[PDB]
Amino acid sequence: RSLKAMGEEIWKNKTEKINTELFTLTYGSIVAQLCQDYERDFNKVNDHLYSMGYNIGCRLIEDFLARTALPRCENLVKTSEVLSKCAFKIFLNITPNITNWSHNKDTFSLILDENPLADFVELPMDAMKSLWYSNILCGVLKGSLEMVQLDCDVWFVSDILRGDSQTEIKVKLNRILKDEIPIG
Amino acid sequence: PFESSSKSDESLGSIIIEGTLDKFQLHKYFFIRRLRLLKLEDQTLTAFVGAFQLIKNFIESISIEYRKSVRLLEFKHYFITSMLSYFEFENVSNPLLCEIKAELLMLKRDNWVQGVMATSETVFQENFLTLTKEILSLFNKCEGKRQRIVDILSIEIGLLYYQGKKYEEAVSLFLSCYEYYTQTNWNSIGLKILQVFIDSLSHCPKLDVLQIDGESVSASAVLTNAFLNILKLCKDNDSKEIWWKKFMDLQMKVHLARANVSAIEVNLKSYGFPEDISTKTMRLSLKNMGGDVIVFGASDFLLKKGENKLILECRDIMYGEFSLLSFEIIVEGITFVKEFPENQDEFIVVPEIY
Amino acid sequence: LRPCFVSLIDESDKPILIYVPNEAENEMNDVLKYNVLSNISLDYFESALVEWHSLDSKPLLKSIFQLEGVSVFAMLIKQTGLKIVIGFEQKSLSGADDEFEAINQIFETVRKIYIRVKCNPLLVSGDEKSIIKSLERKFDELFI
Amino acid sequence: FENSLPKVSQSVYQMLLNEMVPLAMGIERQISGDIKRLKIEEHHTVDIIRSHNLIHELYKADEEEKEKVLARLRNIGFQIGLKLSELLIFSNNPNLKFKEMDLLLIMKFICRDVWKQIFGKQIDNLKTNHRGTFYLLDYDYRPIQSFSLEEDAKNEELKMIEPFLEIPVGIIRGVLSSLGYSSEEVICLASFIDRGVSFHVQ
Repeated sequence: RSLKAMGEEIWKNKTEKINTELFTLTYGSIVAQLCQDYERDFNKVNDHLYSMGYNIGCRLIEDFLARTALPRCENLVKTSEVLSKCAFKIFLNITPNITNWSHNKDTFSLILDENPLADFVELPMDAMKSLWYSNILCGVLKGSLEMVQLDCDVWFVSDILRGDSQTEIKVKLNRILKDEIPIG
Repeated sequence: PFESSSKSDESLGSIIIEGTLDKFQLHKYFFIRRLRLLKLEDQTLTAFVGAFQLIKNFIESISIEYRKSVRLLEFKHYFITSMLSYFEFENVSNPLLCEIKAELLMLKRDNWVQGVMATSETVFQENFLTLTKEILSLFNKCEGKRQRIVDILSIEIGLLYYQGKKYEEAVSLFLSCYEYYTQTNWNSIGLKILQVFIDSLSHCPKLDVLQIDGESVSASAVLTNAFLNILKLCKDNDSKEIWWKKFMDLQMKVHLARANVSAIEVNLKSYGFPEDISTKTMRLSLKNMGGDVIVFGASDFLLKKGENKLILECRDIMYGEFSLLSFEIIVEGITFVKEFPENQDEFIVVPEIY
Repeated sequence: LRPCFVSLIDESDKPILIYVPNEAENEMNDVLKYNVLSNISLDYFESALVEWHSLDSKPLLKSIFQLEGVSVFAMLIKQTGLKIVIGFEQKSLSGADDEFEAINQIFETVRKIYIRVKCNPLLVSGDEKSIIKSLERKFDELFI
Repeated sequence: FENSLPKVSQSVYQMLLNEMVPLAMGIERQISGDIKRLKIEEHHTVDIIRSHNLIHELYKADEEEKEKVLARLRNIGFQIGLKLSELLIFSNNPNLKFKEMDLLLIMKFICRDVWKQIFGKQIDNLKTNHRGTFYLLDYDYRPIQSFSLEEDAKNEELKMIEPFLEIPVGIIRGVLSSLGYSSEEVICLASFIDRGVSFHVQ
């Protein structure tokens, strides 16, 4: 009944496979491709990762809505509820936590505990200060939320791989999309 | 009968070991169980060597049992328990596996004797160790395999030759073996072998070089010292490379061709100057403190070669030296067709063609 | 229970890494007396005195020799052709049989950190220095 | 035997596997060496294409550029194949030692375990010419069930499916070169017999 109960409930009728030894090294191999093809550029790789993320998030939102039938969200309470309590539950077997909203509650942050996209990577010295790793997630959280009629913008703040501070993602409502009704 | 004897001997040894007391007299019971195992394995081609392993692990376990300095004398008793077991393994004329078993037994006996002798005939110790190491080296060389232990044994014999003052140095004369342990895969054995070869060349006082080929040279020490400077640790031992380069400069013997991997030079954009275009300024890094050379970076056209950009004087003593490299006599009226075929050789009485 | 040297040998004659604990002080530590045992250890794989039988799927452990008061143990993991050698002295050894399983724990927990280091995606293919540096910081994490 | 160790969804991996191909087309057609879209970032702009238009750009691709694409697909399959084989090493399969003298004994490894790990099922049939040429078969290749053919235009649909086959080419090439060398290895079609793709190796 609750959004915890549904997100845990889909794990009794979801086809599953191993989270190490596949799906970590897929992302690692494509980021190795982007690193070796741009001659170790550290910011264009974020752009191409965010592009491929936007495309996979726009293609993934339909499977999320068909897997559990839910009404269209409207604020950053229901999105902050639905994300952290079923979406990463049924796609990554994890659950992040929500903190650091503003006074008008027009933002929040997305502190993640066990990111399964980067398990024992330890990025080298030059990439440690000018590269973000998990930009496929920021692309997904742009492209998924842009198709439920909300413009959005989702950005990393810090992550464990280069920094002592945790893995978190900042996010702004950036207005609500207007559905276009008439003929003209 | 044999498998039942092995399983029952292991079970009876564990059952006798279940009783805690009288561990010192239990050595005799373990020796009786070992004799019972040895009587069952009286006729085995390779498994007797495994029975020697049944000795050796027990020879490990007895080494686990006695724990004293004076028990080293009991290890001398184990030397007797080697030597009589050598008497248990001497019943062959010549064989492949028995030679390796005798080599392992002689290596264990030599290690026990070297452990005993080093606790406190000093001239005769080197002769007896050289005799035992020569016997073990001949036994290991009498095989279809095992060149790796033979090379380390020959290096140990040459170090024992160097343990007294000797002008005849087998390891230094075996620069092929030095390159076999230095060219690739080993950077601490080679750094001692090259130090021994350089010390033997320092105490050589001769100009009669190696007769195994045409390499008669007094700069063979510098040829080895280039590899010793390349395989050096850091600039803490840079005085050795500086002294070897000073000896190569004093004893010059000028023909050489080095790969110049100890120096790193990077180029920049082509430019022009007054009355001759001083193109291709380049920055160079080096390990040696002092170096002066007429370094010229060649460049190949479609059917020609400039071979320009040389500087006669070089007082630069730092990484990214930023040489000007003035390039007189521009070929093809300074055309743009010339590609890179850079020798970048910095001859400092010996060519280093990178 | 702590080792005196570790060694990883690939399918050629090369060593991937010869790491000793405590390089920071000299303390009468000779890297030379460790590499000679590592050089003869790759010889004594082919010796008929020991053999790694392949009927069990699990890779097994052996005791090839003992020189200079130091006992060494091989781990010729069968499939990828990696040869591993860890060395211990008699004073660390207790001579018991319960320690053998803990030795096998040490062997598999350095094989795990090797396969985790060489499966880093961001390192360039080829024998870099960064695989050696990452291996030694993970080993110094394991061994103070 | 039944190991229940941590896991994620199959679907997000299968669709990431599917969008590795327009990732390769996007990384080649945009190498940044000097209709599309545009997006808004903070003092920053990206410009993208969508996937099916990029597969249609593969339909209008240059011939030498097409094989310049297909080296990258077998390169990325090669990387994930050698690393995935290296993790299989932990499984301690007892079949093989090194250099694969008995080549079909590790063909009995890949069909039993590797295709089970990537695609949830065994390879259903393998036929053996004894010159090293081995004949794979599976009735339903798993990441092309979701690729819908269009209405009565299957001659385009074959040409737009089969550049997704270079990833398992990379898989089996990477698990062979994790065990020592490189030899020739190609694709097939093999129209199935009862209601997908075949592979050749040396």
